[PDB]
Amino acid sequence: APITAPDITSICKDASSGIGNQEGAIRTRKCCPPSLGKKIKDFQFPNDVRMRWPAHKGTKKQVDDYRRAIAAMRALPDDDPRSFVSQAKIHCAYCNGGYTQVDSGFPDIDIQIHNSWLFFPFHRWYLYFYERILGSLIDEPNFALPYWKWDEPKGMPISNIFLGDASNPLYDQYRDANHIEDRIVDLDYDGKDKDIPDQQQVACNLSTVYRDLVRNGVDPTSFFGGKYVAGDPSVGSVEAGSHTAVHRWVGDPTQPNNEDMGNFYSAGYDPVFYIHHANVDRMWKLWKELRLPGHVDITDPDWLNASYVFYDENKDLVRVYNKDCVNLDKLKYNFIENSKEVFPWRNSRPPQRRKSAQVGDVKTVEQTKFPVRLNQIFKVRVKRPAVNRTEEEKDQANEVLLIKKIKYDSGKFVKFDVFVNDKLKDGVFTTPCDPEYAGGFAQIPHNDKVMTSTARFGLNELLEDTNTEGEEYATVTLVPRTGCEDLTVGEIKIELVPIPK
Ligand SMILES: [Cu+2]
Ligand SMILES: [Cu+2]
Repeated sequence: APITAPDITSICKDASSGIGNQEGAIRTRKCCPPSLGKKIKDFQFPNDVRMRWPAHKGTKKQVDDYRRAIAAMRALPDDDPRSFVSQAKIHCAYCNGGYTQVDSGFPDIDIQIHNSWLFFPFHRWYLYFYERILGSLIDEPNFALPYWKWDEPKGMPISNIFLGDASNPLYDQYRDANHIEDRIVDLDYDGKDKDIPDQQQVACNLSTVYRDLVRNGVDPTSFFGGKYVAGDPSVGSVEAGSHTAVHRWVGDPTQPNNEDMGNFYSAGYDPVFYIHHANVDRMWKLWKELRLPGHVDITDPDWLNASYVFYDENKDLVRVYNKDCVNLDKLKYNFIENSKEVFPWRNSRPPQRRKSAQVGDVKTVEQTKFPVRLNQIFKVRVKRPAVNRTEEEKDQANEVLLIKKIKYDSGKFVKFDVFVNDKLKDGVFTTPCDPEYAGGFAQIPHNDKVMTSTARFGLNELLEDTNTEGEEYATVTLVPRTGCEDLTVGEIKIELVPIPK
């Protein structure tokens, strides 16, 4: 029973999900696509590779092509599926409950590609057509999108090509003014700017990438997201991590729903949105090229046969499947990489905690009455499935912390941090990217006419970094950051997950 997008031209409705303040909304909620009376045809692969370039190291030609392309797209009539507005509505229609699972036999259930394993493949198809449309608008058959390389220090700030004023096609007034001044991106943003040096921000941005691709991105479930079929799946490490941070970091916090980037329904109206996801799409490639155990593609038929519908460069309706976007070579595009051998985030594992900087009585899961609400710092000891595991055992299965049944009002942005075994003496110098930090759970608004979620955290490296591989219990600390005044956690447990081959 795979998720199947219906006739987006026939069955569609106004966006009513993920919008806290529907009144005084800067962008439209009528995200339905144009009706050209088109028949949905099956997808077919292209022929001869599009090289996507770093937005911060683009040449005059590369930048001019992109600017001229967006300008051409902005020039098209709104009724055109290939227009700037129509393309932005695509994200709104799929992320803010524009369609339903009517094709699966459930017209009362909305389709939501986010917070599931449909996250990566959908946005890949989204960019694929969005990329080919722009290329056709400027008569560039080998046109390629840039990508925001925020995993590299010099590429972390927003590229100046997007800055300027309305004369620039890549400009968007609806961005955070405090963040467009050549300032470094915060890949662990929680709604409030941190008072740290630029050196520290870059160092911890690299750590965030390492945390999302290695520490937490241990298996297909933890990386892509939870299983989602027709009829509260886990959110991926990338999706609920660096990805969400950038959206809230760029979005203008003065606007009602943090438009444009700060919300799904309006994100498409900012040109940087597609360039951000261009690098999120690249995380998928890097995640595999690491060639670490567990870093494999999805093989579940329920995922492979899942499909969406898009307008292509020829205004034709095309149905694409997830099974046909695992190989970039077949889609005929890739990313221009640096000559340097390794990636600066490749070894950005948090430093080992000194025992001399560490020092007790905390309730366990049995002694605690669930569900608990995260209106303050919450601590609890969780029984581990094993202790003193050998290098062979830790290389065969991941010890994963599971925070399940996360209930909360998804009318606004929510985030809380997760610390494990934080027994630091009270005179120690702390940093954002400390070893105790397991990561966080962040969610862009996606409410429906209180949402429930689940998080996953790897402990293989963390327990070693905190000198607690021999301890029977692990002290888990949940720290609310924003929108947790009503958040509720239903279950907490640690389990050994075998690494798939
Ligand atoms: Cu999206
Ligand atoms: Cu996004």
